Amino acid sequence: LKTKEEHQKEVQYEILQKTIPTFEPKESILKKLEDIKPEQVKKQTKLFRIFEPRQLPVYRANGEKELRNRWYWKLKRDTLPDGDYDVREYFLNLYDQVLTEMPDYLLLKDMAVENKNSRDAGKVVDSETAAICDAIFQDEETEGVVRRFIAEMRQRVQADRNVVNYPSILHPIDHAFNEYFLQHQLVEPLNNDIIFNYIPERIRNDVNYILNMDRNLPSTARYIRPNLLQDRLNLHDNFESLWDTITTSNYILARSVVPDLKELVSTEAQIQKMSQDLQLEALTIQSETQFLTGINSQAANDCFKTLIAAMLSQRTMSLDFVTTNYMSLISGMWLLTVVPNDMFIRESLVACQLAIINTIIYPAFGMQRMHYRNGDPQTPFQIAEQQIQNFQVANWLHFVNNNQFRQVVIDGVLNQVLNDNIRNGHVVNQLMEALMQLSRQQFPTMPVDYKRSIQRGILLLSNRLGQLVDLTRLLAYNYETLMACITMNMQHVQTLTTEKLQLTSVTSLCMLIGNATVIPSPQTLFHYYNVNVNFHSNYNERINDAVAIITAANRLNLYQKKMKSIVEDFLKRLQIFDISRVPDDQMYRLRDRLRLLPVEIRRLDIFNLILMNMEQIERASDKIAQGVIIAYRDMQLERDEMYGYVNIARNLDGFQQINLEELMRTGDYAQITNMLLNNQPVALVGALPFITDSSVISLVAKLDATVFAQIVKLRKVDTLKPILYKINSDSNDFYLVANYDWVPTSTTKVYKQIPQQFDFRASMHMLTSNLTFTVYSDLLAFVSADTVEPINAVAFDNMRIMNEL
Amino acid sequence: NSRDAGKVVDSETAAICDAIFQDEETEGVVRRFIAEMRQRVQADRNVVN
Amino acid sequence: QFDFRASMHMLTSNLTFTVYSDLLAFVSADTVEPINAVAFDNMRIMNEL
Repeated sequence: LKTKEEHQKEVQYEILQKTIPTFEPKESILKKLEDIKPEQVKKQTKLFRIFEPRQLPVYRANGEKELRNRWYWKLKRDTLPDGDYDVREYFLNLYDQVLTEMPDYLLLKDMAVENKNSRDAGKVVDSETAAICDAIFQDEETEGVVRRFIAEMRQRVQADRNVVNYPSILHPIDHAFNEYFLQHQLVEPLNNDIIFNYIPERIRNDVNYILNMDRNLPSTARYIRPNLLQDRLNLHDNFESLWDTITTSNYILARSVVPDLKELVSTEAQIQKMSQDLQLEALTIQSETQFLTGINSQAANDCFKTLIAAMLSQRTMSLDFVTTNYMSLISGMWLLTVVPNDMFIRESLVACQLAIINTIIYPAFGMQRMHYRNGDPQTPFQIAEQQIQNFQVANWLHFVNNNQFRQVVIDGVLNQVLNDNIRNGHVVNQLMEALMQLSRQQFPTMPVDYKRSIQRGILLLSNRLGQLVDLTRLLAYNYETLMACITMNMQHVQTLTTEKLQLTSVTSLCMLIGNATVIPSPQTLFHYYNVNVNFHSNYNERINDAVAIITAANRLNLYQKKMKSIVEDFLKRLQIFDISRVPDDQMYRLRDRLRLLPVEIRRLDIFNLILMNMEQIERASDKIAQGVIIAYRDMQLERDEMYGYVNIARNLDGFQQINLEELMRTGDYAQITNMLLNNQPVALVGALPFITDSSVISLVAKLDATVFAQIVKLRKVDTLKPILYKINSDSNDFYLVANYDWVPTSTTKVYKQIPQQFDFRASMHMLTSNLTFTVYSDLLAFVSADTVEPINAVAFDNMRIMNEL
Repeated sequence: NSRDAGKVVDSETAAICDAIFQDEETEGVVRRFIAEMRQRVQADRNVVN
Repeated sequence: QFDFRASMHMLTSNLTFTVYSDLLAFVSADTVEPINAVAFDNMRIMNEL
């Protein structure tokens, strides 16, 4: 029947597991935490430039080409898209690019090309900075006050005060961009008082671990501080499936750190003695050879690691036992008096507390069997704490009812700490007195054969007093000295899946321990710290990057952008989750809580520096124009200095504006067809391309007004391309404008701008940075740590742990 | 064809949304109504519309 | 007739369930040692010699 009950059991446990985002090989997560690199230091090799100077031909008032050319600020890489939604999506891809290009520290001495025109030794700050300077000197059009200056300009390096300034030639948009990487550094000075503070206070004030600093740090040593603040997304109150991963992933790491026991009692001498005191053959017992199956040397090290690592990461822990086997139930009395009661799941704490009372305690004192109802607020150790009439047993039942974790805030973080009576090991001196008097009780109805074997199974634990006080002084010290290096917050809720603890193998710990104390090694204790800081600083550097995109997509008015794709990329870079098992209920709570957080200070001043200049980069591009204006009347072409005769628009004043972005979303073409079927003046607003046709006969034939009929025939607006007349001297058929008596006119014109000229006095400035840094990555490679000899290891009081020697 | 990338509830519902949008005789009031057709997800109480 | 703006409806339901077909696969029961098996009166059954 067991193949039918188990394949029905294992098909319901699979439905729950497909909503938990942990990995199905459990021990695979340990590689995924120990490989998280802290950060990347980024030194910029070259300056950040958007604009560049160029030469463009300049024409006269009438169409004659002039010899002297002028320097304009036309930008490089003018690959701007088409349409106002595709333009505002391009600037998000610029802001997402600058955040990875942004340096933490920017030195300036290693980026300096010499100025080949200076009288003395002159140096400029980039290769492009020297490239503009030699183009201005040899060109004769510049004033002599500019030509004498670029030879007389000179840097000032000071190696004593560790500063240096260098000249530059930059656009004002790049000047505001390069200053922000240069004024707001990330590096902070480092000395021996910071490494002595980066170590935790509970290990620095410990007696066993001696900590000395044996390396000299220079005066110019900098470091980057880890961002360790608590979780602004409270992932433990309503995310009942996303917290089970973080609790599992912090439990597998803490099993690889806690040391394994050494020098145990020999397992062939204990079982051969334990089988003599119980006398299992003479009883009426079905499981004769099954009482002593779990006593092992490989299963005592498991319940020492399971009991600590499910206590450092607040992981629930069920019980697995057989209520027939009373020896695995007496060793369940020690588990409850030490491990706090809120750790176990309630249905497995009640099922263990009921089996202890209804088999061992209440048959001893001669009371009735405890009728217990499962829908009760009182655990069975709280009901029999009053109905029992002893004092040794009614005082042990009062401690096990009232041991939990007492929350306290040490050095910034909250951590669940045990009470003072368990860390002292003194409680087992009370459990010995509650278990010795229960061994003298006559079991007034039990058969004499079964009573005499449950009185000698008790005296196998009451006679082990000196080496069981010496256990819980060590079990509460390994947890206490590993809790010091916990950077994340130690919150406590009930998880969904539980790590099963077997009470058969807790029996293998209480009577196989010896007088050999083990403490965590200082190289182990400094590695469990550096994994926890590298994961907690990575958890706060993805929240700040997922908020700064979700917010910046909402300021730019980007509809049809799936915000769920950003949360899946936030959960992916947190290297312990997978995405294919997260429920869709908790992906819309994670988007609800990520919008309410404020954006980080250094990721906001970059976005405010783009949104202020988003219209200056869009208008300065070629191959794009910000709308066409139809007039349906004659208007003369104004003359320009870089296009000759041109139809440009300086403002959309007086004319009714129709947004071509909104006209594409809705599809309502009832107005713009009615404006075009009649002859009514209108102004289309958008980001359109254009064709630049210099033909004079293309103006007499009036080819400008014929391109708008495609809007009426077919409902698409993407195929709009107005013409832009550029009548120069180089355009043939120019003799009509010169010789004949007529002014050039066009029905429509186009909205466009003229690029900013090159002024020398506003394009140069001096950039001031430092001379030499040294950025160190890890800090606990300077502290050289050694432990004391393990025999002389002392607890929080100076009496030593494991004092049976 | 919506203002933002929404989700209608059936494949037959989206088939008679595209059949009226791509006609040449559908008036602009109905063609403006299909663009304003998206879903609303609430995560406090787990309901969608 | 078919009018588009008056024939739509805003259908609603939950986001996520997780249904379970067998409930007694979650609990796991065992029995107290059969010498100490207790009848409706609190003395045991089969106690005599």
